[PDB]
Amino acid sequence: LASALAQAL
Repeated sequence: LASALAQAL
């Protein structure tokens, strides 16, 4: 999940 969100950056 962290990666799924972190893509924003």
